[PDB]
Amino acid sequence: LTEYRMFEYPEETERPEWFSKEWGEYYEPFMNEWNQLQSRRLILMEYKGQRVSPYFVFTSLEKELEDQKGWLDEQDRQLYEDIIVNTVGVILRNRIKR
Amino acid sequence: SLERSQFDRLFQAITSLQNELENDLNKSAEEYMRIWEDVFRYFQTIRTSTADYIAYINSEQTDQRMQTEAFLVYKNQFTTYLRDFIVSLQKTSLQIQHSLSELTLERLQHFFQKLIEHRGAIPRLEDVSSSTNDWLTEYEEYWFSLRQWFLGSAVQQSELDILQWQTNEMIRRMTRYVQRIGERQQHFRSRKKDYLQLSKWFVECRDSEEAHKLSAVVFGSMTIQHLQLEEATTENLHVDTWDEAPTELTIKPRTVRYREKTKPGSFNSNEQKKKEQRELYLKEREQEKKLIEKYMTQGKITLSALSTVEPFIRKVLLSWIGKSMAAKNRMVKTDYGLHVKVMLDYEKTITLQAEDGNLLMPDATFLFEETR
Amino acid sequence: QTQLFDEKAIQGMDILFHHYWILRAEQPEWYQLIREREKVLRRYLDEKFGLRLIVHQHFIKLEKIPVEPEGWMGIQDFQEPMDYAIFCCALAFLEGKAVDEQFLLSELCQEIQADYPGDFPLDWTLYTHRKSLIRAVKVLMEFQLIRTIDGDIGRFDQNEEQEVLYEASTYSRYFMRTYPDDFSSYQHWSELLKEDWKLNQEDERRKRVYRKLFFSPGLHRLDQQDPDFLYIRNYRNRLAEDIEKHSEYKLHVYKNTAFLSIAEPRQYQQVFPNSKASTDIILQLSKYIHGEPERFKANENGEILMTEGEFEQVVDDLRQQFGTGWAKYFRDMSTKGIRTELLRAMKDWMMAEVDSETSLIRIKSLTGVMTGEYPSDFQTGGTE
Repeated sequence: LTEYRMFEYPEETERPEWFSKEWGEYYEPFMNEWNQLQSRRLILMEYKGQRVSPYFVFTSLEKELEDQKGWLDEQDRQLYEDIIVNTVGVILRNRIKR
Repeated sequence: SLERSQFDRLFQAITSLQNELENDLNKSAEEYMRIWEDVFRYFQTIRTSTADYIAYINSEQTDQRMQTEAFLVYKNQFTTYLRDFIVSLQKTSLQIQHSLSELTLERLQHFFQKLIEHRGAIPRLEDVSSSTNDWLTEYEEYWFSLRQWFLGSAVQQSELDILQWQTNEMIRRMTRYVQRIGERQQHFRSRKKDYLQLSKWFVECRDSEEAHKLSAVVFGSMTIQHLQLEEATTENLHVDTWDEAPTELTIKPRTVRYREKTKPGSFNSNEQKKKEQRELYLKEREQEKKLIEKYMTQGKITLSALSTVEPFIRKVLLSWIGKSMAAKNRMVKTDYGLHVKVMLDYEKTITLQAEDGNLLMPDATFLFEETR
Repeated sequence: QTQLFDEKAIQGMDILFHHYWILRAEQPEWYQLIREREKVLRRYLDEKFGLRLIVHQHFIKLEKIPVEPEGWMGIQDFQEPMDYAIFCCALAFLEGKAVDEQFLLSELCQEIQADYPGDFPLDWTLYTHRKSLIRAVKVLMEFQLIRTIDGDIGRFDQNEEQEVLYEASTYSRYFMRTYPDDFSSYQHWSELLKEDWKLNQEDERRKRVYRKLFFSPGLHRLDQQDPDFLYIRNYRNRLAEDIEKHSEYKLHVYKNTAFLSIAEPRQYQQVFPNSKASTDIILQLSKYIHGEPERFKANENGEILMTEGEFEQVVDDLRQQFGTGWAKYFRDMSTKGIRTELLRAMKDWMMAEVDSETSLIRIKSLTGVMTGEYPSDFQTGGTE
């Protein structure tokens, strides 16, 4: 995915000021726990000028691949190749004959 | 939606026509009229089909429809056209073209006359004042139109060929447009910030030279330059260019006072040079011919007889001796118009003397033929 | 069955160098020729130069990044920095347009005006600004970045109300190469070079010498111990043999300069001498310098040092002797103007430098390679 130029950055919440009003031993572990867990990760991806989350890019690629895969069915590929190859075959027949 | 049997029907009609023409007009006129009717009904059907299909392919509807999903609708309609119409054209056109190559007007005019018989049999109440010859000409022009449609002509590409080539061109166009849709969808990773940064950089440039330097660094040099010189004149790593011998050029002064040309230039018509050269060359030829003649004895030269010889004659004789052995007939030719035959005896110590050196070689005799 | 560098490969290399890029839609012969040898070209360019050859479906491009940028390299149709700024802004605008999208000239002018990053706003009521925009659009159209739906831009010079309908062509996407980091983190163009050569640490010296030789008209000895020139001196023979093998050029080496000459320049190439009149005076000045070795004794580095006054005196002497044969353009112009024009010309060819501080003129040894004179019969004619 490097073309999308991913990049992550942790989102954090300011320590509530009321943490200062010391409570004692029994509560210190919970304050430490909150300090540890409050940090969370985000991912952002540049996609057609917007900076969007992976969900949006996944949906966009789903839609595109669903549409794009429908453009050129294999049978039509074979038909076009055959129709051009037929005129080339006629040219070869005429040159061999000449 | 076209019928895949179009060309099959036309081919069957032409097949029956071939079958009857092989029987050589030994049947009734009604059969001939029915055969012609089937043939040209089907051919006009195909003609309408190709007109409509080529209009569809060329359609500006397609040209504006490229810019949307509607092109997909156009793609489906076009692939249906190819699958029903052109595939039959390809499968049946070869045999049709062959049959039409067989059947010219010559193989048909009696059949035309019997068609005319049946036409007279029809109680046409129309404005039928056109002579029987007019009916003949109508049928002939119709059949010539068919022959041109398939086989074409030595001066024009057939209708079949033009149709096929336009079809191939359109197929390439449509596939390339699908490629373009892929390109449009994929690449979008805009660089706008880079370009605006670059404009900011450029505006900071003081003068043109700085801006050009920056452009070279950013986009890359748009070209390269070099000095023109006819030869690697120098080889000395230790001498500064000033102290070395320079390369001298002839600057054309930029005044008509001397010369300046844009329209076609003139030449010298140097006939006097050519006259002098011709006369000198022919004089040399004549003098060499005489030097050869100087030693002629009763129409031949025998080396042993020669006392002292011009070095040039020695070289000419050696040339003749060498050339003679190459040709099995031992005949030789000379620029003097003299055929020369060379016979060699090789048991001899004979000296051919001149101002320089005494050449010992095997004796020879030289006959000269009558160039008359 | 293996490929070899042959006439086709040499021709392809020259075509790659002397153009910015080759377009399939317009140069099908050249595109086909280049592609067939593209394997050998890629190998050779990577090994010796280090340039990245970009081969694509629609175009082929050689990212000619110079060793040290020089004035002549830049887009020549442009004459002021503002032209470059408008060009870059126009590109930025085209990034906002989808392929084959059509926009009016007024929209492009408006967007350029809005984005234009200078402190001083871009204004269309002026003549000079409109002329700058027309030059920018002409260079854009030259690279087929934008196609023209019928109209006329030249009228924009004298009619600001002019209008045109333009079409963004696909090539706009690929025009500008890619940059190492988030390019915005850089602060000056010089930082770009330090990157582009961070990828070529392997045998940086050979690639350096080859790039200088092939790109620049000449390669001047920086000082007595210039490493590039020392390299060339050490491998003169094999360098010459390789260059002769792989291209039309033939190497020359002197005490203070080295350059590649070309014997039979094809149509599309640029070379010295050429038609422009300023070259004539350059050749005459070269001859005049040859004629007074004691007065213009070159210093050890091969430079000849002259002040603006001394140069103007030399130009006056030339106008006296050969001025009768100069083009009427110079014959009618004062000495200082001729000095400025001649010095611009000689700058383009790296013949000389204008010292930044002292305004001292340095005429480089490359000038002495060639000398020119009028035919003796005219010179005697000039006496009459």
